[PDB]
Amino acid sequence: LSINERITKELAEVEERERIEKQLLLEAERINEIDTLAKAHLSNHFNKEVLLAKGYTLKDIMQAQRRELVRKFVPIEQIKAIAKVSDISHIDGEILEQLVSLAKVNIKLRK
Amino acid sequence: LSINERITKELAEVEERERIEKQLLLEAERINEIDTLAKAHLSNHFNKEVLLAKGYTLKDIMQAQRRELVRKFVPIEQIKAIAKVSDISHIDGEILEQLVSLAKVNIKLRK
Amino acid sequence: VEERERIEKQLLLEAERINEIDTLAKAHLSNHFNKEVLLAKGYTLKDIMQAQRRELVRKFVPIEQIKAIAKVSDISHIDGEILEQLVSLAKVNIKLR
Amino acid sequence: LSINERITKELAEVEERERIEKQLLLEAERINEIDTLAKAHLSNHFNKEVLLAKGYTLKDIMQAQRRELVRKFVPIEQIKAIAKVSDISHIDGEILEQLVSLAKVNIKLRK
Amino acid sequence: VEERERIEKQLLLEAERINEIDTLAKAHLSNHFNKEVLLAKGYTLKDIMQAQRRELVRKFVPIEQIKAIAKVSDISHIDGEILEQLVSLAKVNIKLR
Amino acid sequence: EVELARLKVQLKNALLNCIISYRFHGIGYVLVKTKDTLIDLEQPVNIELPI
Repeated sequence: LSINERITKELAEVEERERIEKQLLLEAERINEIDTLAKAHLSNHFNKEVLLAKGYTLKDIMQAQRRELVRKFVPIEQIKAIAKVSDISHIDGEILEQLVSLAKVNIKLRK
Repeated sequence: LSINERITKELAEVEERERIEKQLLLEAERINEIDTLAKAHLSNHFNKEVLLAKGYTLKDIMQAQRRELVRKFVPIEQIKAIAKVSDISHIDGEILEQLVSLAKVNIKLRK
Repeated sequence: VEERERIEKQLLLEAERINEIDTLAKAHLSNHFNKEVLLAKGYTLKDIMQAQRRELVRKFVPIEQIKAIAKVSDISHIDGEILEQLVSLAKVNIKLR
Repeated sequence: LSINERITKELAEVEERERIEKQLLLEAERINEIDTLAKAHLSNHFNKEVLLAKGYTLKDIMQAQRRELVRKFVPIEQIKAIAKVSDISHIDGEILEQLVSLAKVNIKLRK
Repeated sequence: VEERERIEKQLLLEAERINEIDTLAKAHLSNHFNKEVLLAKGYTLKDIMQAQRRELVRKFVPIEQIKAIAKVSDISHIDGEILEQLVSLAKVNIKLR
Repeated sequence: EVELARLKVQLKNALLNCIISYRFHGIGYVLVKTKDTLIDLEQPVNIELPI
């Protein structure tokens, strides 16, 4: 292990920690977006408090809020053509991110 | 015997390769569908003939057509939210397939 | 230790296959070929499983397929992935039955 | 002991992961109120996208947004009193948190 | 000296736990298992506490749940993290009772 | 510099009409639009970057 190896290992470690920090901040902003969308566009019964009392994981809460927002805003033809199926019960993931983006811009154009 | 059953496994693997040939054919069908989209919704300057004359690979032509279609139909707000970035210049792949699906949905709803 | 982890994975896979075979064989063939009574008669577990598979073939897979695909009428010595083919054909037969 | 001891140590690991998750939720709340203030009350030029393109750490982005919000809402006399100096360029921290709380109070009373 | 301070903190924690267990056990199980009579019979303090805990499990936690979490019907030798789980289960059962 | 140049362009556009009104009427008004609501125009501004 020479000086160049020491420097490259140190830089790689620093960059990895910086990327982890950025990922934590991104998760923070995602939690924000779920909270605000649930408060503004969805009923009080879908609040994180009552869902946690019913015993659902945080990720389950996020995806349930996302699916409800998509059904509320995004039309059924748009769902059937984005996700290739009508049912959203098994479309959590990147395609769910697409549907929620479509709803996010749907509410913008609705306003 | 053992030889009979191992050759059975061999030709079953050949059968899997046949299925790979079929999915290649399906990919080619997707390619011609993207070509139809490009002709229908994009300028004559982005034709495969002129792009090949300028010296671009076929995959490069398809991804350029897909990126142009996404920018044309998918609004920039969805583009940013989906790719997690505004620029599409380095988003070729499964995310690009999702974006061109969204573009197909956009033209369907536009009609 | 991941080598032993994968060994345990393979153990789980064969255990699941044995589970499926037993849950169908007890309800299809007889109680005389139960694991307990076979062990009392003195057969190893692999011998018990292969004997049950051969009985499954003799029950579902017809003799013409036995003497054509497996090339021998007697399933007494055909064991291997040819026996795998035979038990797959027996699974198809019980599915359509 | 033994087997159950190691499983309860894995349970302690679960406790650690839950503590990390709660810390992430706290990050969510803080950084997210900050981002809501930034979007609602500050110019488009101070967006996270353009600031990251200019090459600033996200912590730098948050502190810049907080400083701009404090200058926009909190009066200079209040800054000179609470922070003891007029310049906010070196007041990032708990004093900055107090200043942004005062700015939130200011916007609440402004509405 | 802060090491001894933290040792005293842990001492107070376990003393409070012992006091709570004894207070609930006196009103729930019996006075035959009182600390004084058990000490007279010749059991150490930790042995008294673990015996009271096992009796609390055997009272509130029914034997089915006992063998479910303890993984053995007899609580005679399950002591440890499993025993703590069982006594918290006893606390839960008396809370819902 | 790009945002500042756009701001300068809008400032020039406003200043032309400001000077024209100054010469024709005697006074000219240019509103400095910030990221605020229509009711917030009454409130004073301490430090802000105009839109």
